[PDB]
Amino acid sequence: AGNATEVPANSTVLSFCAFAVDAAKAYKDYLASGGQPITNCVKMLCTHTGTGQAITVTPEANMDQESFGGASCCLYCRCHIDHPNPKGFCDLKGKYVQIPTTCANDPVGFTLKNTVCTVCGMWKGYGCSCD
Amino acid sequence: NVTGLFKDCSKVITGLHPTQAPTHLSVDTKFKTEGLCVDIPGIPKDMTYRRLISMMGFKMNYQVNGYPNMFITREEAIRHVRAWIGFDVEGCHATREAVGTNLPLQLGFSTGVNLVAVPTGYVDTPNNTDFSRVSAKPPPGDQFKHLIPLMYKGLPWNVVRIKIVQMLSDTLKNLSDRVVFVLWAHGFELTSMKYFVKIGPERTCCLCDRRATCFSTASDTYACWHHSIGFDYVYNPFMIDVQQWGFTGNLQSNHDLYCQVHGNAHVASCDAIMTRCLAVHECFV
Ligand SMILES: Cn1cccc1C(N)=O
Ligand SMILES: [Mg+2]
Ligand SMILES: [Zn+2]
Ligand SMILES: [Zn+2]
Ligand SMILES: [Zn+2]
Ligand SMILES: [Zn+2]
Repeated sequence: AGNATEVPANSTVLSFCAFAVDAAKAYKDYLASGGQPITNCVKMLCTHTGTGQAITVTPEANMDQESFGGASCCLYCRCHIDHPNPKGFCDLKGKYVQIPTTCANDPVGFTLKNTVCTVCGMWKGYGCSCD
Repeated sequence: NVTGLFKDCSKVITGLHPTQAPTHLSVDTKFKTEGLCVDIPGIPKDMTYRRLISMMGFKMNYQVNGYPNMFITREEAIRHVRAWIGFDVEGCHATREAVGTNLPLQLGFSTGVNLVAVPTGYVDTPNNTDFSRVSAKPPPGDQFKHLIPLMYKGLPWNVVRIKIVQMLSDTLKNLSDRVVFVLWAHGFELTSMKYFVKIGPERTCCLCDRRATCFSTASDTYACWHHSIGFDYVYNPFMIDVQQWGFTGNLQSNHDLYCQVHGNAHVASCDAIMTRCLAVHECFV
């Protein structure tokens, strides 16, 4: 009974990060030891004529980004573990995340390591216009 | 190809909205096209769902610098025979709001200890994963009719994991700087470990120079078996699966070939005693 959510390629990384005390460090260390990035993300078919904003209610990818379903780019959602903020709630689940095409091979790692500019809504170092 | 790890056990026919699905596989069929997903304005997200996610199917074969491996070789387990603790879990089945996964019910150790837990699952919601009590039924049959009373005599997992840490600490502080869980068909025991085990790089005790075997979520600190009072997690445990040593029959038939003093009382601790007993006879004779 039930419906599978995962593929065998993600078993090792997800099992490792599901048991870790510090899952974010565990995933960064997993990648540094040659591990493969988490796959089976929710990639969107979109026009690529979007605003380019980082976290949106609808896909907003521009010509230099891929849009993904937010929960699928969140290590804590992928591993079904606690979220690190005090309220234990997610900021990606329920939204779409725009990832630069250059970093689209690892959406989970990109969101773990990067920050959204609170002023212009673009990723810092990847489209954030202000200094 | 798919895995049973993180299998969605809800009875809901439809999949998830692209923003809420953890994976492409779990997105609802309506949004799927050309190997990708589409956003459909007018088909809203679900803000009330509770989806039981299965913890059956973990694979601890990671190779990461500085992180010790949980599963050890027979030769390394032999060297650490003082750290051996037989471990077995009798489970119950998810029911009513979910179907397709097993939850820990009675946890047995070769120390003779049996700990009864409240049936608890990892339930996905629109905001996070909720570690909460779930509806469960004891497995169908009469070899498990003793599990029926246990469905109402369980303890919350926050109490259960403190008790495991205390039992292991009192048993091992003068025997080893480690624990080696000795298992037979490790699958469900590894699933149950998700409930009380944390892993990471090797650390030292907060109060001494011995290696850390315990972790406390409340304080974000580590301790050896001597200073673990109040600790809730087993940190960096080791383990081995005796079934994988080429045995043909079941646990009791292989244990009974070498030992006649551990009769099968059909309880979690009995299986754990037999597992460790079998491992000793096979490894040292
Ligand atoms: C395929 N799938 C995975 C999780 C839920 C579903 C579904 N009901 O379609
Ligand atoms: Mg068993
Ligand atoms: Zn999340
Ligand atoms: Zn900015
Ligand atoms: Zn100590
Ligand atoms: Zn015996």
